[PDB]
Amino acid sequence: QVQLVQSGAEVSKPGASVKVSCKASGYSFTSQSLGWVRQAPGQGLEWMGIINPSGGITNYAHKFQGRVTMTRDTSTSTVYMELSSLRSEDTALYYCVRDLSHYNEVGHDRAYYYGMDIWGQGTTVTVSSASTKGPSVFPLAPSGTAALGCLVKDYFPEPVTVSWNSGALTSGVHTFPAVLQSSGLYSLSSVVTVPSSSLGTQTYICNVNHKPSNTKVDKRVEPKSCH
Amino acid sequence: SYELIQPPSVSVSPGQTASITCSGDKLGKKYTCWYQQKPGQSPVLVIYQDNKRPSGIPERFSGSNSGNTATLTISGTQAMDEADYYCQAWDSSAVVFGGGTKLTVLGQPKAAPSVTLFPPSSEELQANKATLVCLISDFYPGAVTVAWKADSSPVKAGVETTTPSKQSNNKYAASSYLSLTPEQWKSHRSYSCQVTHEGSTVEKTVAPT
Ligand SMILES: *[C@@H]1O[C@H](CO)[C@@H](O[C@@H]2O[C@H](CO)[C@@H](O[C@@H]3O[C@H](CO)[C@@H](O)[C@H](O)[C@@H]3O)[C@H](O)[C@H]2NC(C)=O)[C@H](O)[C@H]1NC(C)=O
Repeated sequence: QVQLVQSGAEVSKPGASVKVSCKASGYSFTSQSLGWVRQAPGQGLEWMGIINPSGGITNYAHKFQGRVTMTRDTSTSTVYMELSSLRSEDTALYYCVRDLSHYNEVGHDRAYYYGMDIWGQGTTVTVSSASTKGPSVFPLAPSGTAALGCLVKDYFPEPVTVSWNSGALTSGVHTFPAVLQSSGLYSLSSVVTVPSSSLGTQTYICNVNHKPSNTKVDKRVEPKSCH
Repeated sequence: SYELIQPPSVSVSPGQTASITCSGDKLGKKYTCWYQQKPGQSPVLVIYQDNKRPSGIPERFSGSNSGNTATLTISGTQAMDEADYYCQAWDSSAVVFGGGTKLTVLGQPKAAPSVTLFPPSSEELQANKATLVCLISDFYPGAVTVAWKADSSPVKAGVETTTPSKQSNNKYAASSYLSLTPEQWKSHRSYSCQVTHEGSTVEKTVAPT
């Protein structure tokens, strides 16, 4: 019945700090080292460091030296991870892990490499100072089938809904997931593939809706001048 | 700093044997781990100490570490085995992960991606901004790598790419954006978006003219 339960999701401003906790149970807290692995959205796993609850000695990855502090409270069977001087690329899912390895760097005489056998459910941390902001919409004009769309740019916070021709056009429509730019604002695109023969007769308007800001924008996507 | 090299994608059919490799300098000297991450949940340890299975892990999963490569092997692959797989080792007590490998159990034939490259709209250029939009659609398996080129030189800054998501037709789509100044747009003869899918590259090109 070994398990790790983590604290709730957090949104933080760049330059500040964030502290995530993790409670261990099902085994004697002082017997195994606990560490933190993070994962940027859509990226791989990135190890941050570990703490030995027996003695409190820590070992951090070089990339986070000077920015991270890991602590433990044996009475509550809880470890903490505090990351300071937050930047936009610190937006990630932060996993609490149990490392059965024995590291010299946290007081073990004989180094022994095992692995991370238990993972917590993860804590989502978002770094952005942005407030609620409606999006600006730009057209992705087209020149057999043609591709057209509209660019929903710099909004906050997710989500935004996109329909075409007040919902009349659904075939071939794809609305992509949003990407968090370093500015702290979200942006996505919505595409629809149409027959080229329709471009001179059929008007195409994408309808964006941003509920957090009560922003509704209709943008007409005209074909371009040239071929 | 030590690095582990994994192939970004590996595909098999139901019941076939999947093999995911992980390469590193003298990797056979070190201990390796393999983690399985299904969409939406935490990673799971499937192999530790090169070839040991934690209790409860199916015996289809096997591992081997020799020379400079570590290998995870899944015999008789099932649909539930679709996940990202990470190799992991240590470099002076520091934990190191491979880039990860997307494993796809093929449920349909492969499909080459369709690439459409949108120049910056005149409404954006008139607003003193410029964004290139590379839209990729109708490909399978859902794994692509996007590379931007200024004329013939690679661009690295200002590139943001989304993770491939499923369409309504069970095929995948992805997007990539290159933000630059309006002046960077006019100063080059052409910009290119290269989408490599299953070893072959499809590229589109736009120009400020
Ligand atoms: C056995 O040795 C350990 C050190 O290896 C001693 O633990 C240390 O105890 C001191 C005093 O309690 C800790 O400092 C204090 O922490 C408390 C936390 O509430 C704080 O209120 C105090 O102001 C002070 O900072 C110290 O952190 C702790 N060190 C470690 C590594 O845990 C322990 O006391 C020794 N046992 C005996 C019976 O002497």
